[PDB]
Amino acid sequence: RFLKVKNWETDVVLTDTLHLKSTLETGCTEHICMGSIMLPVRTKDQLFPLAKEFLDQYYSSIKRFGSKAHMDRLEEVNKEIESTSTYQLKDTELIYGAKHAWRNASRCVGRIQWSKLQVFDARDCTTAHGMFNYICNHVKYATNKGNLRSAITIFPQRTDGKHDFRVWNSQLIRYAGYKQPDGSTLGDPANVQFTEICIQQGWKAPRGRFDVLPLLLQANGNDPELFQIPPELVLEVPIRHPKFDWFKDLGLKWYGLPAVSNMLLEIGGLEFSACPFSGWYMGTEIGVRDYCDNSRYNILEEVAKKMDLDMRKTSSLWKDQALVEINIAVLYSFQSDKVTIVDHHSATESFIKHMENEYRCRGGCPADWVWIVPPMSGSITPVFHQEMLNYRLTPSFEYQPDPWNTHVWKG
Amino acid sequence: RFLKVKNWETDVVLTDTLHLKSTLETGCTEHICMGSIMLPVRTKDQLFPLAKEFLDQYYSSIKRFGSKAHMDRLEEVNKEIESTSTYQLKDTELIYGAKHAWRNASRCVGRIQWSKLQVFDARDCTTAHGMFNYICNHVKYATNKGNLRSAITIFPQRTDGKHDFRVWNSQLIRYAGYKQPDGSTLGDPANVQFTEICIQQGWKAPRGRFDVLPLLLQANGNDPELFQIPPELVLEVPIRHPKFDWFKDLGLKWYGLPAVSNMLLEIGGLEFSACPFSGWYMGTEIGVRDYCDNSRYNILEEVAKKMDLDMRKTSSLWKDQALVEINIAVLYSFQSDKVTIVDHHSATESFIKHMENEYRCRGGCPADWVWIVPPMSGSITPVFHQEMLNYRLTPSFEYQPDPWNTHVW
Ligand code: HEM
Ligand code: HEM
Ligand SMILES: Cc1cc(N)nc(C[C@@H]2CNC[C@@H]2OCCNC[C@H](F)c2cccc(F)c2)c1
Ligand SMILES: Cc1cc(N)nc(C[C@@H]2CNC[C@@H]2OCCNC[C@H](F)c2cccc(F)c2)c1
Ligand SMILES: C[C@H](O)[C@H](O)[C@H]1CNc2nc(N)[nH]c(=O)c2N1
Ligand SMILES: C[C@H](O)[C@H](O)[C@H]1CNc2nc(N)[nH]c(=O)c2N1
Ligand SMILES: [Zn+2]
Repeated sequence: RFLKVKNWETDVVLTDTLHLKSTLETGCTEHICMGSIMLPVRTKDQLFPLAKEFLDQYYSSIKRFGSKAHMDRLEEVNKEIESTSTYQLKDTELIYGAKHAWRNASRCVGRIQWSKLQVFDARDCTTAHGMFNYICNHVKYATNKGNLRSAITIFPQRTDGKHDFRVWNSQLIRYAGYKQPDGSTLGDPANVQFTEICIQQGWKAPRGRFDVLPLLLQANGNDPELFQIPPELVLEVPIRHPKFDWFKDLGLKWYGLPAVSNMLLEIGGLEFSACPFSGWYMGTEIGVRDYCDNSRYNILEEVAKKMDLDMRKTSSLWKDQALVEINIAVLYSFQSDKVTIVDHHSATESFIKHMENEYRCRGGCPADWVWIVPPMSGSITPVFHQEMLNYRLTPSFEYQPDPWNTHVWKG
Repeated sequence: RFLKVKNWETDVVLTDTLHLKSTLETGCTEHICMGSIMLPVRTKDQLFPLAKEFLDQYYSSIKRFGSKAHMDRLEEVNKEIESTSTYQLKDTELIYGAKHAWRNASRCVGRIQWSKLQVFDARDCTTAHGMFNYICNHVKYATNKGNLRSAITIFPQRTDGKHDFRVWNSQLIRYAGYKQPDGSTLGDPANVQFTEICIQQGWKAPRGRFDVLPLLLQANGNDPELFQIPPELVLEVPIRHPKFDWFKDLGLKWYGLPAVSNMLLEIGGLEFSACPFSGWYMGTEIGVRDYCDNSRYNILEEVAKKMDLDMRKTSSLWKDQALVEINIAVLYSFQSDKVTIVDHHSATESFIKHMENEYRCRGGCPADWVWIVPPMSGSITPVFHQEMLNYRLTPSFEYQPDPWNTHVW
């Protein structure tokens, strides 16, 4: 079965055969589409098929499919599963798996970079202190003094689901948020609940607008532990504007390293519940979402006041004017400090080229249009005009619920 | 089977039950989502269930479900289908049907308006000249000297499908497009093909940049014929900027009346293949899409240059800057000439209100996020943060392929 996608700007038509390798469900049925819904313990029985499917993919990719090395590895895994109920990935397999999970991540606009990913194998980690050290090294390697390098650090897999490794932080680097008694928030309203957990865990909060949060790390199903990332490891960029000199006096800054730490990595049926990963920012992430979302730093009004825009009617497009200036500022600031960043025009153009390459060499590229299209200037980016098929390949990254809702506190 | 939608900005969660009445298929499966794909006669016994499903929802709406008068109409329609192979809607049923097709239109951000729709019943029409008359009357009514009113004009229903009424134009009012010896395109590059079909049929093109196209109208499955809309019925707006004096020098204008004319209206299993409808513009349609799309008028480069912005690197956001100014100019010009227009902020805020009314009054509101989120400044509009469920309810508007592909002459 063949599915076609058209680009409405170019009239380029692509053929997808890769969707035929899709296993998991989308959330959609032929009666309902859930494309804009954000969120639409395994047996040996379910595990060997999954291991086999993975090892089969790995071995075809190295062109060893059917080899003796191939057949011996199947049998080896087969026997490990029957005897220990699970199995361990070889290093080569883990690397290929982590890369492919990124490749398969349909909400990620940055995937042209997928084959360049530094994998750190932290499967020998046993404690939170060990996790802390591993994550420091990741941040230092990835930051590279502003010349950012993609990386992922992989902690031990789920066993009985009672001994999970987890990073409680949703990103390794983020700013505290403090709900004030007057109902206003200080710092990042997205992080209020987590900040409150940190405090109750004994964090001494500075109570400023940009306090870097402490890591909260769970090893082996244990209660999580607080660690402060060394400040000298946390690269930050004060935000200023090339034309407007009052921009700097808004007091804004952001961290250079976007590092997702709450996702679950699945390779060959195995589940890595702690697999923090990082690349670099696309500017709209900070300038549109982090700064201008109403429920985030929400700076639109203050920027527009300073700009003396006509604010009495939405139809002056004052919000849109201030939005563009803030985004110019973010890109200018990162560039001036030599911290890696990509603008949304460049990133989407690169994604379209990646997407076409993948169709030619792989028979497809699952993509989620809802997330790929930047949150400003959508239709002046080529991804707006590009039809996409969204489906699920493994290896994969999955959202998992925040651990404070699930953790069995040991005390 | 009962589904929740969350707004991530506000935390308001709504429960959808309306989807369990959905009938048509989406294109999505459990394995593949086609949410971003633009494009994902009836026999006697196909038509009766369709009529019944409609008449049931109609009688329920006027709170006479299961009433003597309900059962009597179901009977009358049954008799009429068995004997005539189709049936005729009562005026009341047609009006309700059309308002509901709009209400069910999951791609449409302006549905807060769905109940205020003037329906022109053109089912007595029989020639193309008649179609032209009807359409000028629609154009003049809806335009209302710039105080726009929503309207639809419904021509006769499909029969054996060898006698369709069709408006060949995709919209009642649009601009011609011609390829040049130089190789670029003059006017709207999206209408090049249609403009060639008009000249083929005898239109003498002014051969300018903003030439209102003629109507090509098809009555009763006949070869289509050409008519010019009276120039004085086409309200156009010169585009200027409130601060950039040079903007007017681009020589840009756009028409005030957006009027879609290639859709198929399906009510109670009957198919109205010529049903032009019109409301009023959200500014982004013109300013973002019509003017800035690369394969449309594609004017970004020229505006950016007149603004003296840094066009050397994508990261200066020159495109983004120019885009906003173009959209300020559309909105300002329409407002100055007192022609109804809505900005994307106000439109999307009204739609959130509409969603909330529909969830509580009707149990849901089908909505296609990919179309509903404006093509600029997406996440500063409230619809970006609103989860939506997309499903197909009937009565409905459905896209039709361009008829020059169908028709034989
Ligand atoms: C190297 C530069 C990269 C860029 C510019 C980039 C860009 C992005 C952006 C803009 C998003 C949407 C983010 C959001 O809106 O919250 C995203 C999502 C995502 N990316 Fe990337 N990405 C990069 C690297 C990576 C890496 C290194 C990985 C994994 C190894 C990754 C995996 C993911 C996943 C799993 C998502 C979905 C996240 C979620 O569901 O919350 N990306 N990417
Ligand atoms: C009253 C002012 C109205 C506003 C502001 C409005 C707004 C819009 C917008 C922005 C779109 C997306 C159009 C595009 O991107 O091409 C749209 C689509 C649509 N609307 Fe409306 N609308 C209005 C009136 C109407 C009326 C009166 C009807 C039917 C009687 C209607 C039915 C539809 C349908 C069927 C679509 C999808 C069309 C397609 O598939 O091309 N709308 N609406
Ligand atoms: C509910 C829910 C589900 C889901 N899958 N995900 C979320 C995180 C949201 C997505 N939108 C904001 C926030 O996630 C913010 C973090 N995203 C950073 C991005 F993925 C990125 C960029 C560059 C490099 C890199 F490694 C990573 C929430
Ligand atoms: C391939 C295809 C499928 C489909 N359903 N539709 C199309 C028309 C495209 C969609 N997007 C731009 C263009 O259609 C432009 C016409 N849109 C006008 C809009 F619906 C509107 C606004 C305000 C009032 C009103 F009555 C109508 C093409
Ligand atoms: C409801 C909707 O799915 C939600 O707001 C999505 C829309 N698109 C997005 N796109 C990206 N990249 N990141 C997001 O958080 C979201 N949020
Ligand atoms: C491929 C994608 O579906 C296509 O470009 C859509 C995206 N969203 C849209 N949204 C609206 N309102 N109108 C459109 O024409 C489109 N085009
Ligand atoms: Zn879908």
